[PDB]
Amino acid sequence: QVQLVESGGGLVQAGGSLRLSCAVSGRTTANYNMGWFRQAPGKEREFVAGIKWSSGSTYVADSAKGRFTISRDNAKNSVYLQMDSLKPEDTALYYCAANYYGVSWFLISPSSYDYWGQGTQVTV
Amino acid sequence: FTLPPNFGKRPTDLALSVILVVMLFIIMLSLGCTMEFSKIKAHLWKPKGLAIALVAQYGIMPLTAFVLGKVFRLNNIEALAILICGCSPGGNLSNIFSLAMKGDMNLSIVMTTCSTFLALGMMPLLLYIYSRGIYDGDLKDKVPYKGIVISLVLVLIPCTIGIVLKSKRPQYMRYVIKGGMIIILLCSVAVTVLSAINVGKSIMFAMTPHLIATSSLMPFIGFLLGYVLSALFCLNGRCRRTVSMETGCQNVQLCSTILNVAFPPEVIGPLFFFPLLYMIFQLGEGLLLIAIFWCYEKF
Repeated sequence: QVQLVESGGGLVQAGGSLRLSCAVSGRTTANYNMGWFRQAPGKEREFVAGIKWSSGSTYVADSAKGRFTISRDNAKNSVYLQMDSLKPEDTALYYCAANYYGVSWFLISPSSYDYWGQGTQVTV
Repeated sequence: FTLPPNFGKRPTDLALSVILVVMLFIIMLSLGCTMEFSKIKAHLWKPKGLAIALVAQYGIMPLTAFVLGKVFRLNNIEALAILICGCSPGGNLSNIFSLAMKGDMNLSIVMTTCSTFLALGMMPLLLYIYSRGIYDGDLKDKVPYKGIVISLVLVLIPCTIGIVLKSKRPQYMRYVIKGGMIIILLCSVAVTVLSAINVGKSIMFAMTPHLIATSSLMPFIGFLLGYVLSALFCLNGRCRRTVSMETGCQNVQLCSTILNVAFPPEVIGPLFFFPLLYMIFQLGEGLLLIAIFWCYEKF
């Protein structure tokens, strides 16, 4: 029953460490993962990065190695994806999503996640 | 490491699903191989002793999964999977163990059959009640009630096949025993090799020592609790031991099939590998306890 909301407006060419912040409001329980996603025009949502809110273990998809990250803001109920300065390529609508499922591995599948914020649209 | 399973490849998934469904068919037909309506009427006179074993195995199995999950503070989804593991008929293998050592098979088979055709009754309610207890009941909106019932009825179809076959020519079970052995051996080896090759990295995610400890203890704990309860209710030694070991071993096939069909494969992932380790461990421990009993009666 957790409400999500996003905050990003970086629309610039390579050289911008774009501030992305996804304020989370709800039952911030244990053992729920939370991830970030993509919508380039005409291709479906796909995984990029995530982290367990409880333990703090993070994962990075192939395109984002050395290029993205994620930071927990657990006291203030926020998540912090600082994507490093990226080439003009990655222009896409991004989302937030989280599942209460708790597991050692990183859940990656599009359809699995439930809670969706009003993901920000940003170009590069 | 710490990588998600290299998923997306459907044909292997479909092979898994088809072998699991066909083993479900054949095992529930093997249930249908046993004639019980004659014993149904006779045992309806004093079923209270039988009903005690039934309610005991229905109650202990969920609460045991619950308490082992709590004591190892296991993460939510695999604790839920263990809950699914505890709740299953698991009768054919138990029947095999008892026939190997001793006992009147007539009871063991009828408890197995009634456990099956009452599982669809108690299964959903026990899931509903004990889901709330994980932390607050986070899975409440992910339990596939109707889908679980669908899985159950597809399982029950071979039961109908067997029971109507009793009405018709019972001669067909003369060849039934052979085929059954060959198909169970082939399906066992096939699931082992296929569930090994299909995902390799995730097996390490599925081999956590907590899983091993639970899959070992909880069936054994079921044996112990069946033993002590049947001792409590003044039942004879043979019935006590039969109901104990009937409780101790469950239906890996039903649990695995529910896990794959009811929940997304990435959700279950290598946790689907847990019931196989379960089943092989009850095989080993049941044989060991048979040997231990034959040692005990000696001396």
